[PDB]
Amino acid sequence: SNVVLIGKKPVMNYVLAALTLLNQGVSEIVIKARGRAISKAVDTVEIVRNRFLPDKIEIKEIRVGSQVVTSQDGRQSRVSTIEIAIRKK
Amino acid sequence: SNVVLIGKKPVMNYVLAALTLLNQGVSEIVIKARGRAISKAVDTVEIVRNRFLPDKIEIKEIRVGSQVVTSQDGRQSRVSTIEIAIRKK
Amino acid sequence: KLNEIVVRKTKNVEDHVLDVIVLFNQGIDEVILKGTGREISKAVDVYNSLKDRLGDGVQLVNVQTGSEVRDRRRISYILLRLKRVY
Amino acid sequence: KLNEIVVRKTKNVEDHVLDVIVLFNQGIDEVILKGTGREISKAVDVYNSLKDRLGDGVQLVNVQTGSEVRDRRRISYILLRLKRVY
Repeated sequence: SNVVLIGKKPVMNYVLAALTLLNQGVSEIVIKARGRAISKAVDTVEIVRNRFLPDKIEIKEIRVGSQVVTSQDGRQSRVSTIEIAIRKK
Repeated sequence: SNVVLIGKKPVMNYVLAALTLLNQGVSEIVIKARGRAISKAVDTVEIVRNRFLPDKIEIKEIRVGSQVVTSQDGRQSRVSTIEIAIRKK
Repeated sequence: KLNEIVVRKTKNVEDHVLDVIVLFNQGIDEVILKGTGREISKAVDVYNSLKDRLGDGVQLVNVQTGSEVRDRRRISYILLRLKRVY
Repeated sequence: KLNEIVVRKTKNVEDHVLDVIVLFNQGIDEVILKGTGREISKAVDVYNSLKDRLGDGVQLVNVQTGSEVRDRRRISYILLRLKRVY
């Protein structure tokens, strides 16, 4: 897998996960998040491209979306989504 | 990590990946897909819940989404997404 | 049905979107999109395009996946029930 | 010239959405939503809520993420460029 899914942990955990994939020879990874985690997804990418790999990574694409979540009871909520694909240069 | 991301492989590869997580004791897994892979995502859940684990699976949530993809070069497209969270009943 | 729309491989997404808009223009309030097999993704695309167009003017009332059987072969399906919203 | 709305902690998502509708109704036909730090998700939520209210009346024409440095701290941002259509 080339995906880093952002959860509840500190941002640096995800930065490390990203750096680890890249260091293993994966040249493109995708940082994915939903809801409040979107801020941390953007932040993960920014830490990677400013502090750790400045001038060695670029953003290939940003996917901004929304989902309708339907549970077993039939009730719904809406949740924002982001996915950021980054690649070595 | 509890996620099975659907790609271009035969549907059974994803069925087996899902079965593996479930057999390892993972409570809930999420089958995810984008674009044309959405059909195989649904199909994967259907095969798990009918062929391999009849009477044993419930669908907890279906998330139906859509995202605007903006590329580094300015191209944009719109892509559908699905996520199907399943659990042992 | 007059109200179930079976999504078809040989029609593109916008073809189906326009089929639904014409029904809404005639006073139809609710439709169910059904896709089977490889048309599952298309059924979702059609819902999403109708939602991109109408926004809060349309709502996904319910979504269900399942399996049916034809000639002893199990086939997957998705159902998306759509409503207006005034 | 080009109008930027900073998405702030001190107003909820719905009130920011409605602020953008006001701008649109006064002939602004493009806005850039900006969020920084934890308000990045809030900015995306505003965009999505607007998209639900307006449907094909609004389009996300560009998105950019980046960093600023304020008081020697690097802080992430997102910019969402929305264009009113019709």
